[PDB]
Amino acid sequence: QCEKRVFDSLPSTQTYLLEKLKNNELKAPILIVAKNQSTGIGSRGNIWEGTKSALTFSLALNASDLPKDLPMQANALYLGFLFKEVLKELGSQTWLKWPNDLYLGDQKIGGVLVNVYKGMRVCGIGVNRVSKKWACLDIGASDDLIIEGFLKKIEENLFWGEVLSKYALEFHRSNSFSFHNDWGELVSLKDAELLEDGRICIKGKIYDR
Ligand SMILES: Nc1ncnc2c1ncn2[C@@H]1O[C@H](CO[P@@](=O)(OC(=O)CCCC[C@@H]2SC[C@@H]3N[C@@H](O)N[C@@H]32)OP(=O)(O)OP(=O)(O)O)[C@@H](O)[C@H]1O
Repeated sequence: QCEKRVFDSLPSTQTYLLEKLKNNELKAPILIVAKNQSTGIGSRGNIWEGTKSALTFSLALNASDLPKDLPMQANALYLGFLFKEVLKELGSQTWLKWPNDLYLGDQKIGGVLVNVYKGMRVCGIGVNRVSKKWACLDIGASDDLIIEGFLKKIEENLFWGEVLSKYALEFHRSNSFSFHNDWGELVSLKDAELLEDGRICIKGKIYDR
């Protein structure tokens, strides 16, 4: 498998990895783990807060490492769904709320973030393990076990077509919830319908993230 670097603390594994690729100091595939993040990044430049114990890493892939039929807009959905299936095989009840959120019950415990740079895809995943502020993962699997499973699910190289069909079975759970559009405004998923490229339509309007 691919090299892993583990830091006790970084501002952000995503920022670290992106800047190393931009400077041509690393090459995909490579995996970057921070035991603690001090300036984690969510979606839309929101903060992803560090908990007492959290799983936070970023994984750089080459396009060739992903299905040929995977649209760029579906990156977070595809990698997020595989991560969730890794969690489910380890006994977790975690589910994927559209577009890229890891939920337990009806509370967010983690999220997926994909940045694209020169055809390389930088997948950043955070999941709370221990915290008094936020909900946490419902299993005890080591971080190494979760990440190894993740690398293997990616390695199975399933068509995007297959993965979305699995997710389409559970999209409906998202209908009770909402997401933030590009301008930060809450939008209900009640009437949202899934599209074959991972986007949704709500009464004739298409959304992505
Ligand atoms: N610890 C916490 N637990 C629960 N909730 C928390 C929280 N900290 C803040 N919150 C609240 O969660 C909202 C903001 O999260 P978010 O913008 O993005 C994401 O999930 C992407 C996460 C990817 C991080 C990984 S870590 C390893 C890489 N390096 C790093 O730098 N990036 C990646 O999603 P969102 O809330 O806007 O919801 P919708 O998708 O439904 O619109 C907001 O509420 C906030 O208070």
